[PDB]
Amino acid sequence: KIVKYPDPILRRRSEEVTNFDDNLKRVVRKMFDIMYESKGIGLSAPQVNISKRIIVWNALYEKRKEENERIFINPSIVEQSLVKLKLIEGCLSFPGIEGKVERPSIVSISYYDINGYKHLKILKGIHSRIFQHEFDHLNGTLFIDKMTQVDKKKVRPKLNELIRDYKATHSEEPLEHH
Ligand SMILES: [Co+2]
Repeated sequence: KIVKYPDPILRRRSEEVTNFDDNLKRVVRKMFDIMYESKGIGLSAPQVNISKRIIVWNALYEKRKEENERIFINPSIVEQSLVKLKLIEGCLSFPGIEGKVERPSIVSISYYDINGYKHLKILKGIHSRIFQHEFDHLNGTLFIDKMTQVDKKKVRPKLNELIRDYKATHSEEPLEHH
């Protein structure tokens, strides 16, 4: 189940994986599932209601494919370029909400694979973009924290819209409208 703003889980600090077993492969499996089915480019584990530090993505989910899939367990950003850029970013937790965000172009990361083994890699361009989006998710950061002042405003209606919907959870009482 794909979660949405402002579930308060999206704001909790995700925990390190410790057991790199089969269970995990399935959790990761189901993670990709939701992703492909929700027309989304990346996805992190809190985004499907799991407070664990997992990130996955696909540059070309237009045509879902093996090993075109990228997986990162317990990531860490160890250096970032000084060169920044703003691109339009979206989020499967904010449907129909889009804005420009400023992030470093390139990132030096460390992470652990599905099996437990550490890895050092340099991500640039799209991969860099998707990485920092999903990584923010693991620390309780949402891209509306980093959004420009202009786009943050230009999108308040929508954001507020989403808070309504969500309040229709403990809404068996009519004091929450539509
Ligand atoms: Co997101």
